[PDB]
Amino acid sequence: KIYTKNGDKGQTRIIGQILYKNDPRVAAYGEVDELNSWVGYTKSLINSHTQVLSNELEEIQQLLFDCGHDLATPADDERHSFKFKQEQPTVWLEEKIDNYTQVVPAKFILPGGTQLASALHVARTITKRAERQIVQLMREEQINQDVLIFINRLSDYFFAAARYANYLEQQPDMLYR
Amino acid sequence: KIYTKNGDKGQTRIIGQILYKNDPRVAAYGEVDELNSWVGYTKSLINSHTQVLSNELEEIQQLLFDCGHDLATPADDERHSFKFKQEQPTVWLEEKIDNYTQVVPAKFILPGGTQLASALHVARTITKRAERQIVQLMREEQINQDVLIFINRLSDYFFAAARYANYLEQQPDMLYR
Amino acid sequence: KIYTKNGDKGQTRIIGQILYKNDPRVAAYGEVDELNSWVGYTKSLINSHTQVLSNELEEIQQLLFDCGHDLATPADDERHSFKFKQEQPTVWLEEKIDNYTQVVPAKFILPGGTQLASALHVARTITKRAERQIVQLMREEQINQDVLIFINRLSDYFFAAARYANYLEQQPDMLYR
Ligand SMILES: Nc1ncnc2c1ncn2[C@@H]1O[C@H](COP(=O)(O)OP(=O)(O)OP(=O)(O)O)[C@@H](O)[C@H]1O
Ligand SMILES: Nc1ncnc2c1ncn2[C@@H]1O[C@H](COP(=O)(O)OP(=O)(O)OP(=O)(O)O)[C@@H](O)[C@H]1O
Ligand SMILES: Nc1ncnc2c1ncn2[C@@H]1O[C@H](COP(=O)(O)OP(=O)(O)OP(=O)(O)O)[C@@H](O)[C@H]1O
Ligand SMILES: [Mg+2]
Ligand SMILES: [Mg+2]
Ligand SMILES: [Mg+2]
Ligand SMILES: [Mg+2]
Ligand SMILES: [Mg+2]
Ligand SMILES: [Mg+2]
Repeated sequence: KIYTKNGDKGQTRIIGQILYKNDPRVAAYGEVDELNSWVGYTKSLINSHTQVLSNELEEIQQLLFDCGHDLATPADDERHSFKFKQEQPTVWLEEKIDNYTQVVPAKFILPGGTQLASALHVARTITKRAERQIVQLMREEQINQDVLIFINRLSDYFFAAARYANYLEQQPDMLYR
Repeated sequence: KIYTKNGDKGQTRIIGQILYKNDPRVAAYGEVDELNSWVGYTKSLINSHTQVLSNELEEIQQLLFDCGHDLATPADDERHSFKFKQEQPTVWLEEKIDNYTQVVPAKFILPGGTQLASALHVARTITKRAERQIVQLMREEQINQDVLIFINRLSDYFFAAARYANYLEQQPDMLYR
Repeated sequence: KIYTKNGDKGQTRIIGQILYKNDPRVAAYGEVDELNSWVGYTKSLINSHTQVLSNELEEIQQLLFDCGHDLATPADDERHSFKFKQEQPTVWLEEKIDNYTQVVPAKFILPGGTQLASALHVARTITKRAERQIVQLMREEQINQDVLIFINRLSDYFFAAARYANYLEQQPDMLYR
């Protein structure tokens, strides 16, 4: 049974230590879970016009699992150790950003356009929400700061990705009048 | 007029007592509202392949209204009384979990796949978000603990439901590499 | 480069002043961003049956940019000044509410129905979430109270809009049994 009932009183285990479910840690690992499921949702909207975006989103979902793992791990835990390193993943998001920025037409942009592009804009803001929550934790506990670097860059990726999605289906970006 | 303007100063009534809208109670009843509307959204994605899931999601929406009612009710309120009982509803979610678990192929799963399945994964994480917020309240006030038992089981249902949705449209679950 | 890396340590600038990203202000401007991207998502679901709703949603996105601007502006800032006025925008939402209320069939309604209507119900609850967060800020800092009046009315609009969306595609509202 996937349901243990150990949580019915509002408490839960992390990597290693029973916390309340409103604990800033659980919230951080939790928002990254919501973001990941949203990314999965965004990916399912992919069609024949926007099919190139499929792999990288699948990749980001794997990266996000690692992020949630480390976030669920206390920094002083003797038995359990940070597994996420920001360098390769973040550099990789930076190339896609530069690539998508040069492709698209160079006022402030409002989030919307194609269904996929709008969903990419949604992921941009859910990324930020998870990030605020990761900073709330960082402020009370030691975290893998690598997670924070990557997440920060990730919302930028999403913006870049959104504009590109609009581009792939001949759709102008929504601009603030 | 559905707009009274009584709220324009950031205050609102609950069952019974004027609270601030950022009050942990309002937040709890509020996240359950967001979850319910998300469930409604998920249900609207149902097609001919996934049509069996329609009734139970509609049912969950009724269950969630009862949950939000009790959450909006102070435990010491003389005039107003808890209406949600977890036993029948939660047992019913447990049978669907066991049924969906035995049907599907038995690594950690990443949220995604069909549009409906991904949307079910989204509801799984929104359920948890509302749950964290229900624990935040539980920690300062007396709540219907029955609500918390059900909500906890509900995110488990959603996981089970998501895998099944992927199954109904011949789609393998996304797995952590 | 759209990525400055100035934020990788969890801090960010507002209008004018470096804050933490979990700062109640950033959260307020942030939830309004998420709501706006959600509105954009809702708009992308528009088809031939529901095409009249397109302009007003685009309009709301512009209104929401102004709201986030003012929310990101300290009230005592000498160089920077509130740009959102609730009167015209809010009156305009009130006419659409009265118009949509008279059109639709006059029990409590559960959020769901057509895909667009359900997505409008989602925006109704995301509006409220951003509103709770705007009250959390209002409680510690001076805000443009005009923003709060409009946002409050905006969730009411969304309810009205949702019922209308269901109406435009011959779909009965989901009712609490
Ligand atoms: N409401 C929540 N929000 C975010 N993360 C959670 C929440 N509840 C649990 N988790 C985390 O995700 C993991 C898997 O979730 P699970 O539902 O199994 O937790 P639980 O409530 O403790 O267990 P159970 O549902 O069996 O009682 C948990 O170990 C915990 O770290
Ligand atoms: N921002 C919010 N988030 C979550 N729940 C809310 C919020 N505002 C109100 N509610 C709850 O939902 C009920 C219905 O919402 P409603 O918008 O009518 O509240 P209000 O703001 O007090 O009224 P009005 O919009 O007429 O000024 C309220 O009685 C309150 O309990
Ligand atoms: N996590 C967040 N949630 C909500 N709002 C944010 C967040 N991070 C930044 N903002 C706001 O939106 C603006 C644009 O976002 P941006 O990502 O450029 O911020 P940053 O993290 O400071 O910069 P960078 O990503 O270049 O390091 C910022 O100036 C800030 O006011
Ligand atoms: Mg479980
Ligand atoms: Mg940033
Ligand atoms: Mg109202
Ligand atoms: Mg649980
Ligand atoms: Mg940036
Ligand atoms: Mg209101």
